[PDB]
Amino acid sequence: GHMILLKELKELFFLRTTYYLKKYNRSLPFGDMIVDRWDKAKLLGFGEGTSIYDSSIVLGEVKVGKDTWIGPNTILDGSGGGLIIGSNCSISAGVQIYTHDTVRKSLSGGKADIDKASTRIGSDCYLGPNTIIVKGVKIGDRVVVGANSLVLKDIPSDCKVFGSPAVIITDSLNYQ
Amino acid sequence: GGGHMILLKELKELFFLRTTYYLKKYNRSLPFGDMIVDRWDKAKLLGFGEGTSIYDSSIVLGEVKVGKDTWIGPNTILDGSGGGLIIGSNCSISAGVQIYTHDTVRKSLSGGKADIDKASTRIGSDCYLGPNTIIVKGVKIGDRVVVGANSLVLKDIPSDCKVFGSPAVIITDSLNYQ
Amino acid sequence: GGHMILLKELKELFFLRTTYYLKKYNRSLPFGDMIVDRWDKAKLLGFGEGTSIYDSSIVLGEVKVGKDTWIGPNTILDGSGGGLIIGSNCSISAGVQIYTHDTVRKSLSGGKADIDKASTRIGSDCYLGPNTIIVKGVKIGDRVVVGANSLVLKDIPSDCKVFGSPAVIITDSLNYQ
Repeated sequence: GHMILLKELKELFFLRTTYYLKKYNRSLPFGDMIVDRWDKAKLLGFGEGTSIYDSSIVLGEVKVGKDTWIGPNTILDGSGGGLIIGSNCSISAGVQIYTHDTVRKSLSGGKADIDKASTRIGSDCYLGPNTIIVKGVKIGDRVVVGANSLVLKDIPSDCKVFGSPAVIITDSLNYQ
Repeated sequence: GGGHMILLKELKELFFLRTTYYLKKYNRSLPFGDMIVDRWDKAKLLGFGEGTSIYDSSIVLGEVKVGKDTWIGPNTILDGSGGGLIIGSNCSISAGVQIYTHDTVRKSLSGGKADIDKASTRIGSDCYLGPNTIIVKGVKIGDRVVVGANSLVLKDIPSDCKVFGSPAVIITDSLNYQ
Repeated sequence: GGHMILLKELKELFFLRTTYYLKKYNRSLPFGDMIVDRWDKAKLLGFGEGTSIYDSSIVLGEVKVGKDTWIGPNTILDGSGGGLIIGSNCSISAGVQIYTHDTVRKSLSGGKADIDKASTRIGSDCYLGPNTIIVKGVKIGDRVVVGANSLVLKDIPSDCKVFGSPAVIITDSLNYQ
């Protein structure tokens, strides 16, 4: 009856895929056709209108505002002092936001502690695909962070940044 | 009674048995979803061409056409929601590759007031997109193109080119690879 | 019918397991990672004691991992092209992809060329930051820092810190030890 569960799961996958294509014009991972993104967000205590894919990892204390879109394959790590994210943010596919790292733990052969620092992002921000935000970063409001960036330092409001490591390119007023 | 306890136990047993089978038959260990979902059958169900495969972990939005013998890797995004995405035959769409026809920059930056911006995207045949390549909306990639890993492609790429970088630049031709 | 009942039970189990992880483990994980235990998975794959690996990781072919190594989510450990060896006390961050093959020629030749392969090795006490990509044939010594978003195309000696796409030696890693 593990053969039975497997067959029932393959059937359900087929049926959910068919449903999703016909009704929502998309095909998702199996996990994402069980989990509703808005119900998941609500269960995690996020603000109304916020949505989060099944494939996201949310660690520790994470607060998120209203109407924020948390994409697939994301990491929201508030384990090292908490992570706060505002309203109307785009947290694109693959974005990873941290409040700790294990560099010293590893390099020390297992001896050093994990290093921790809180991180914060304002409202009306766009974090592009595969952006990495390290511990301790404060991102102000209305910020654009381009795809593939690595943010190592605070970003003031109304800035657009880009690069690994990210640098301020211009202001974001043209997008507003 | 105790229904979800029984379901959890059977899921754990199934995971152990599927992992065992995949190790023995296919010398790999995959996410649980990828040991339920068959990559070729999934491609079939999405109407992709013969020989095409796609992992469970992929997201396919809107109108996406894919040719024959194309490999769509894990953790990928094939977003055809903003006027369609077309991909040719014999392409490597590596793990982590994200291909877009829309973005939500202005929508966010305007505090939720601006529309989503959209533009169709197209990729030819015999192309390699390396791990974690990001292709933005409006981009047209010709045939026989190499995009190196970690690239961000902001503009059209002619056939027979090799590109690299964030943003990506043409560094040479791809003839060495053909 | 029977599939609608399975769906409802899966939704219930998702809610229950999420509550469990939030309240006991202070986290919310993908559904797949709330079925598979990371240490038991690592044990099933033959990895050293103390090692863990997320459900979302793909492990291909022959792969050896030492003790107390953390293999993150959304990772690729590809030992299909002559094997991959990883030491002990390593952090293999989220998104890291480690290869021993590629399919560039196969695609660019229209499906005619063979897959190219080369073994890869990483020492002990190493850190690979988020989204690092390691290509085939690479050897990384002990006590190396690879910064986030790096692409590693060549061997890295012990006690180095590297960064970039492609990655270059920036300094030594002694300060982290």
